[PDB]
Amino acid sequence: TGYDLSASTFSPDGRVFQVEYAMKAVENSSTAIGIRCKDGVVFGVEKLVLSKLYEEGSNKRLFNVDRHVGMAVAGLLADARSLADIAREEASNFRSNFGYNIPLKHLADRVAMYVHAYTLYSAVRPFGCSFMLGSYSVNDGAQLYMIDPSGVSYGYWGCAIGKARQAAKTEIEKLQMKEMTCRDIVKEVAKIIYIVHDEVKDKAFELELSWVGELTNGRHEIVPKDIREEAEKYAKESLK
Amino acid sequence: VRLSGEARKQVEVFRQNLFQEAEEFLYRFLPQKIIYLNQLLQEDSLNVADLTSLRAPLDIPIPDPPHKCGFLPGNEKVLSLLALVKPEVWTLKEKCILVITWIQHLIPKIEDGNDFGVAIQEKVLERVNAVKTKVEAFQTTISKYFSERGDAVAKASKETHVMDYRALVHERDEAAYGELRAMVLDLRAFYAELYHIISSNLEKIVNPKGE
Amino acid sequence: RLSGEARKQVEVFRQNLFQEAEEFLYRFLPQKIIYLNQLLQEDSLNVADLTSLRAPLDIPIPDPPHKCGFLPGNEKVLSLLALVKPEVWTLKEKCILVITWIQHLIPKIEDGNDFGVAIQEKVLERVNAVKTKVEAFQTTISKYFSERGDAVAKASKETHVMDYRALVHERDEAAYGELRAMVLDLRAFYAELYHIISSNLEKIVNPKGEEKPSMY
Amino acid sequence: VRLSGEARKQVEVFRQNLFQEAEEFLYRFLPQKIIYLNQLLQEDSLNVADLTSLRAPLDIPIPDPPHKCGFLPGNEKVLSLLALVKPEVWTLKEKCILVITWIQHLIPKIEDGNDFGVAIQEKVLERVNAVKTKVEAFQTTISKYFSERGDAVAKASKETHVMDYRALVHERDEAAYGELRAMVLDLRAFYAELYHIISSNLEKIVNPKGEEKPSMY
Amino acid sequence: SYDRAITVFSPDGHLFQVEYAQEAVKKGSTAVGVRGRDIVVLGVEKKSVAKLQDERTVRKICALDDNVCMAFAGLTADARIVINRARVECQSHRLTVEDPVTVEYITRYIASLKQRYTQSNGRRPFGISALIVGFDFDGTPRLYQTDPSGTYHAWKANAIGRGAKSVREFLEKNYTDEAIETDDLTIKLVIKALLEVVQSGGKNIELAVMRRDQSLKILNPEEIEKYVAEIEKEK
Amino acid sequence: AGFDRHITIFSPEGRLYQVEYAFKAINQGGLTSVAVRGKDCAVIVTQKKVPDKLLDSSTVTHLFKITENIGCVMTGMTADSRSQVQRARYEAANWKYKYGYEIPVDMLCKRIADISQVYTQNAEMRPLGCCMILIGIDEEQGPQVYKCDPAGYYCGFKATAAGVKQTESTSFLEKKVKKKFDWTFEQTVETAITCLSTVLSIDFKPSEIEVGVVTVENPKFRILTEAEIDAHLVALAER
Amino acid sequence: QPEAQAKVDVFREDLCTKTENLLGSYFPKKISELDAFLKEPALNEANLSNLKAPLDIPVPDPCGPVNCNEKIVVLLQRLKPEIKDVIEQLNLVTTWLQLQIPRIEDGNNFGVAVQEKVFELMTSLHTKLEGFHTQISKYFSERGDAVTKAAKQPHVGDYRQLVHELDEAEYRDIRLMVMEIRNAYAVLYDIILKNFEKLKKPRGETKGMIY
Amino acid sequence: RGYSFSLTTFSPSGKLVQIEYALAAVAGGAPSVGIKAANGVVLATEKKQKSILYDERSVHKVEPITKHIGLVYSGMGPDYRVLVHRARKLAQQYYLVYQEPIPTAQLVQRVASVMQEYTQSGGVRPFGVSLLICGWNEGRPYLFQSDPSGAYFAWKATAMGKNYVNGKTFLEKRYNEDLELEDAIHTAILTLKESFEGQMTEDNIEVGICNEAGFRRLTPTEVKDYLAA
Amino acid sequence: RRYDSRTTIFSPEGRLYQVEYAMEAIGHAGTCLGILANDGVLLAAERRNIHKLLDEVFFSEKIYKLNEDMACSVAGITSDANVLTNELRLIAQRYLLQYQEPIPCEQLVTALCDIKQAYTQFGGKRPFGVSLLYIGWDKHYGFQLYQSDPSGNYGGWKATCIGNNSAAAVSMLKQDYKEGEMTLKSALALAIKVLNKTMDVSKLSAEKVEIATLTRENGKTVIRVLKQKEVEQLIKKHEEEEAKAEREK
Repeated sequence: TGYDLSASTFSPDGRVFQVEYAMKAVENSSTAIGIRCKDGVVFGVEKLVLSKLYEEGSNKRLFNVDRHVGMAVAGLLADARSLADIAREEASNFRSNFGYNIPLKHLADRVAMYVHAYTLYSAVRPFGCSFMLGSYSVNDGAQLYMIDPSGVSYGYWGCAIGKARQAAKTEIEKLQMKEMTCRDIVKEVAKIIYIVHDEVKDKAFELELSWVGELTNGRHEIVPKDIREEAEKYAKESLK
Repeated sequence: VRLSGEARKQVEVFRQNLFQEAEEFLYRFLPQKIIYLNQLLQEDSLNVADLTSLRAPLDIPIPDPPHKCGFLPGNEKVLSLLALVKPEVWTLKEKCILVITWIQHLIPKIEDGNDFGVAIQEKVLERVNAVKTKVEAFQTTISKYFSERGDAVAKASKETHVMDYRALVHERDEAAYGELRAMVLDLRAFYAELYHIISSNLEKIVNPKGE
Repeated sequence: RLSGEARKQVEVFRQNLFQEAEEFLYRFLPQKIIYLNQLLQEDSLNVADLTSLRAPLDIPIPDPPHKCGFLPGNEKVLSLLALVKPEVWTLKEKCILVITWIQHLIPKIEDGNDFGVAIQEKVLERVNAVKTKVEAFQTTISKYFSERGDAVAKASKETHVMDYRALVHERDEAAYGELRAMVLDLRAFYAELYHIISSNLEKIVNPKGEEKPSMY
Repeated sequence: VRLSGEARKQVEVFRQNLFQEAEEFLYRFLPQKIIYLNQLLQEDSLNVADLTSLRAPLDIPIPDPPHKCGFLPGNEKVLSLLALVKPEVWTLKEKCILVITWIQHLIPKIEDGNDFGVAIQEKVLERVNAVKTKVEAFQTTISKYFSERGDAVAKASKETHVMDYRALVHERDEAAYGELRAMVLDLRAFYAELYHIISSNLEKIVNPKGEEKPSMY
Repeated sequence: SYDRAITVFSPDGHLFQVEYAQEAVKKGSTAVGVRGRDIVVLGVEKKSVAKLQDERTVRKICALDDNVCMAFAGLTADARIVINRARVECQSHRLTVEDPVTVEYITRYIASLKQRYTQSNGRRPFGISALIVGFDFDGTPRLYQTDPSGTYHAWKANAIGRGAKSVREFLEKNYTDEAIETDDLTIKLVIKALLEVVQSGGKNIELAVMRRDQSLKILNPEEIEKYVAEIEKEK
Repeated sequence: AGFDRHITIFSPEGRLYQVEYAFKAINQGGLTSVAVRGKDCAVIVTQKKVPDKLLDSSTVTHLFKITENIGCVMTGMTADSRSQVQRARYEAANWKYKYGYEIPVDMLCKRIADISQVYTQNAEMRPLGCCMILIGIDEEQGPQVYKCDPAGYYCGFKATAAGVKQTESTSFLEKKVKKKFDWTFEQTVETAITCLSTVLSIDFKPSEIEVGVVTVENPKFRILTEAEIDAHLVALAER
Repeated sequence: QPEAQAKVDVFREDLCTKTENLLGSYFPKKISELDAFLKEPALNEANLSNLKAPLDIPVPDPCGPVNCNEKIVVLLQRLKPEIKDVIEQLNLVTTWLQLQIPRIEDGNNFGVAVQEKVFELMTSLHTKLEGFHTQISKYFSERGDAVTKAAKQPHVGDYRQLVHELDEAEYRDIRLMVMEIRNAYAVLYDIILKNFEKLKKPRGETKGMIY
Repeated sequence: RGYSFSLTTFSPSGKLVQIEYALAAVAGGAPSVGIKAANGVVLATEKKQKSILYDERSVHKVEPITKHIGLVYSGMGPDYRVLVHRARKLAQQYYLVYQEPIPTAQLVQRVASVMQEYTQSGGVRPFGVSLLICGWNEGRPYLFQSDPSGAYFAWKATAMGKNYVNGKTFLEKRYNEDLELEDAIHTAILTLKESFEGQMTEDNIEVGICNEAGFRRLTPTEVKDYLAA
Repeated sequence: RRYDSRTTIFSPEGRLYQVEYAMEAIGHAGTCLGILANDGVLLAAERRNIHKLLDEVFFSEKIYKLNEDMACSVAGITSDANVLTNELRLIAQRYLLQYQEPIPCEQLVTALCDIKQAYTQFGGKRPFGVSLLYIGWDKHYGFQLYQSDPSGNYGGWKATCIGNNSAAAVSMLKQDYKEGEMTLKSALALAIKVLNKTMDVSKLSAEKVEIATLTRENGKTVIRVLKQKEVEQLIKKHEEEEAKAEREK
């Protein structure tokens, strides 16, 4: 069956299988989750330490695509870094032309359309990355968006990507994020990541966290290490 | 071709009866056969632990070292197991024929494209034909048991000096018991596999070329 | 370096093959088609109830608890066989002729412009298929006598078994049916040979086609 | 590999003998054989029309309904025709072997491209191997005739009451005559087809890779 | 496998499409060239009149410029394109450097064009080989040959096209300083060489000469008849 | 075969099977949309299915506003739908810029459809696997309903459906127009909801459906609130 | 020569009319007739103990003439004409389809492929039906050989069982053959009816006139 | 084989088979009929709709390129509209350059040139549609056909689409050069009446006429009046 | 296996099979004929389209005028023919604009043949599946007839035929054509003869042929298409002459 070879093609039953094959790419990735609460959005990533040789604070999967928005990625890291460059360019162009910080919904739509361009044409493959975007602005509020390799974009109160998406999603489902505040949400994100991590298959992980919210005055930033250590100790204690 | 009214009625009733029988076989007879074969497997006769127990008595005089043969009956145990299994074998062959013709009638007019449905149909009927040829092989072995045991018993009676023919007769009975038990197991397996394939691919089998 | 004699010899063989092919194609095939149609119309091939062609077997039935006389073959089926057998051999001969004619028409092997050659190979495989079927029919004709002789000999040797007597009668019946089918398919084969050859004649005789403008 | 002068001489002798014999065969022997087989099938014996002329007596005593069988000869017509045919079929098999070896020695060194000439060589090899198998089939069926007829007459003598064995013996003779005339026709056709294919494609057969290139290398 | 694209190398590093174009050259009509001491003679066979065709339209020998001419064996349309391109290059070179083209310069240009078509897929090689003749500024005779591959080589004398192997063997045997001594001897040599491979002598050869400082002259059919008669008589 | 797998090549029967596969891609989504016209109003309804609780229900929508007085509902691939929606908005604004008046619904549908044609004729890109249904009010012609499909066919309609239950839904609607008496706004919305609910067997609740309307009184396309949808739904159940 | 084409065209017109009449009337009628025979009580028997035929062979502590199973013989006698008929009709339609094959041409090979597929199924049916015809012949020989073995060896018990089992197997095979001949008629009618346009007119009358 | 799929590949025996396949696509299209009367030319085609839900006024199969030219098609609907827009644009370019209405022959030449332009490139497919282009110029009627191949022909009367051969035979039986358009419209609806497989009504057909006045699509009431006979 | 695709691959033995397959196409075309005479040159063609419901609105279906001083007849794909004729007319008018003299016949043929060669050589485009005859008068070489093929190769012919039964036409012309002795009337009679021989129709309809003649009168070339009455008279004269030749035997 030559239908799956290219994305220009359609299956006889109406399915573009290259895109689904690209969606299978992110499942290879280690998990990443983002939770939205009243104050803001918290992101977390389970960054597996492949070797002791690799420096800490390397292979970062949490990027800052503008001062007021952050990006968390799962799937091919090369494609993800390129998509982050695209998103940064889109945000800068929006600021330059329209004179203010890009709305997250619009940014998600533009990067999603850029992604969707690739599924159509035969010359170029779909992206191999699924990524989450999150921002807080006093006008818009807390917003969390996820973009699949297809270019589908939606807003999620809580979201997970990667290998352990389903388990992470049920754990997130039993949380009541809407009432909660960010400084608790970091602890619960750590708990969920420690739960879904598989010690047997994955040797070790270093929890990589970020948030954006009013506590930052609407700037996405990496967690202060004291708060990281507190959340990690809480997660280890709860794990039992 | 000009279609007579009676001819149209005849073809329509055949198609109707075939499709009705296909639904009936798939949804009513087939699970009933699966449970029947389950309980038949659970029966004690078909799960005899010690195959030396069903070793039949072969009464032919040992020749005195340097008179006549009485009637030698066949092994009642394997004969009873044959009486049980053989109807199931021929029944599966018949139902396989029904499924094959049902699928073939569902095959649509040949057209250039949208052929994945007909590909699925061809795959399913290929598996069904494979099941049928295995079933025919079971029938061949069932026929072979009698002729082989008769040849072995006749050879032992004709040549009483050679004991290996008597050992061979006992081996034929043991192998027959094993083969018949395997036949019951794989008959159940074939019934279940037919249900699985047809139920899984039913939408394309009944409606291959889209709408 | 062909001798004049050698060149003349191969030339006459090629020309005779071509003339024989044309004669067969345009005269022999229609005549044999109508003749085989007449045979099918004939009552001998059109026997309805095969109990009629059943022939008596005079092996003595054994009494419940001496030598069988000359037991004849079935006159009807052996006469029908006498009718059909020459036609089968004739068709095999003519199909061999068609094969030879096509092979002589096959051109020098060259890359490209191979569609005519492909047509030639396709008609060649079809005629080879009918060759296979007619030689198979010859083998069936030959085996009938041997199997019926074995059957009647067995029936004589074991008078108690009547399954062998039924087998003799059944062999006669199957032979009659097979002979009618043989005549029918001989007609069909002649017609199919004519159809393929006549339809694809232009490419068969001239595969590569007319000489081109010669870009060189 | 290191070769002695004597070794090179022996190999070159085999090569030149094969080449000259192939040339002589296809140019001279093939036309002669074509006409010989043609006139042979034109001979009246091969064109016997009434097959009952061919059937020969089997002196099996018919059993009267309620002593021994004399020497039962082979069919003189069929055995004479076989005596004619057998040299031809064995000769054709020999010549096809020669053609096979000639083409195979002409096969060049294996190479990545310009393989169209060797493809032609392979195609003509396919054809000559096909006719080789066909003539082997002829060679086995001629023996099958004798074995089958002997078994048939033995059966007829053993079981006199069965007349089907007698009819079978006659039928074996008739089928043998038909097979023989088809055989000589096929032998002539094979000689002619060999001539045609080899003559048509001789240039690529003898020189598959072709003339030397300008050598851009 | 490796013969369908010009770009792809084969195992053992053979580019086979260019070889196939070099084979295409062999199909063409024969051409022969010889360097006399004061003459360069270029001879080409003529396929056939066909009796309803005008001979003037078909001419294998052509003059690129006053001092250079070529003959070709291979695809006629490709030859026409290459001839036109070389002619415009000749006039452009005269425009650029105020000097007449050298024979090696024009054969280099033609070779570079053929090479340019070989290197890139989406273009097929020019299926021609050419024999370029001219007299340089010093007055030395020059004969060069080109092929679809794009290599060029000077030849004292050469042939291209069908029967090139046979006629060049004959020419390797026959050619010597003695034969080049006379202009008539050079013309007779090339005529005999073409006679080695041609159906008929006078009818089927078109021949031309270039002298030291004269334009190309296509010899008249009567002159060719006289020369073949002289050649025929001597035998 | 091989006559599929490229849009350009024609079948031996001249059918272009690839676009026909793009039509199947619409049904692969498992959602249905219905549009029915009225004397003074046009409505679009479609299923709204939220796979996960975590998804923000506000963000997921198949109803988009091409311009102030035109609305669309997309059925098929979500990404291709959003892209076609963006192209439609660009076409509408560019029409206003060039020609000085709001684009007609028919011309918008025609522009989008001929774009789909350039997709189904050029090799490298694929037809967008989505279907559009546009509703608006034209002063001359009153309400309008139109549909684009992946092929480039753009015909207007009295009522239509798209998605998996298209044949059942158009069978239902065909009966209702045949017994034509009228359609006021309430009856229009009721007909749409009854069609969708009957063909799906859903017996909807307000969250499960999203409805958008245009009316000659209020020409602007508006997406009704859950309260308005429940108001219409309860009226259906009561009678 | 046009006279040869005239005669062959007369033959092909007769074939076309015969095949059209075959599909119109004979195939539906035969489907009806064969399902009627299938539902007849004789073909479906509850207990094969009734099917069992006596062996008058003596049993040990020259035999009277043993007889064929009259049940099997009557069933075979009604079956064999059906096999001959279906083979004849299959040969007719096969020849018709072969004659309709167009001149070989580079383009528009669709329609030739349709004929190829239908020809493939016709070939498969031919193979299976010829197998049935062979089976009917070999049944008598097998039963005869078994009873002769029993007579030679009265003591051997299972040769009696071999004879009885051959009879039962032939009965079940007879009913399966009736089923398969019915389904063969039906599937041939279905395929040819669905694809008749391309089968009769593969290339199509359309002429583009690009030239 | 490979000849089947490629559009820039001559098959053996020299056939551009993808174009023949496009003509097969045309043949599947709905019937269309064109009859050139002495005083006019009628274009007619069936506009059979899948359901009552379809609004007939929304789209038309018969379109005017200019005041005095109009055309009808059989084949692919989208391709028809691509070329109808291009035809209108070409006619307006002619009017800008020469300030005269374009002749029908010139317009069919230009649109056929476009259709040929598409066939050459591999990246594109041929237009799977054929047209009947009718016009009145220089006090004379015209009827033309333009195929997917890029070729054009001039027909007194012809039919395209389903059963086009049978329709053409019916026409050549019924055609008389002396016919006025009042009769010719009747003959055209009869030619379509051969091939509907349904009860034709005012909605199910679309018909247009050209004359000294120019092209027009006669209304549903008009075609009802003509259908009444 | 397959070295016949993409028109840019030399097959082993060095043959471009796409152009040969294109040359195969012209053989299907309606026969076209051209004969050269001392006083003029003519083009005659068989109107293969003989459908009853076709209108002869145009100047000619096969014959095209490229310039004041020359014309052409085309056999092959009609769309490629239209393209080539448009290119020819543009080339001629470009030469007239540049040099203010009429295009030489050989130069125009050579230019179009260069185009046709170019389409062979580059990958994407197919070769032009067309062969067309050119007739013209030029001051340098007088009356001239030229033929071209899909390969881009051209030649000058005294008389030639392209299309269906071109071999039969050429065989008939070889014996009949008298070098240096033809006049336009005799050439017209020869054209009718060879057309009757080649064309399958027993009687040349005089609506199934189109004949055009090129002559120089009063220092200006005139390209004229013989009207139906003229060709009717020609076929009547040929039928009478052939019958009288028959009657004598």
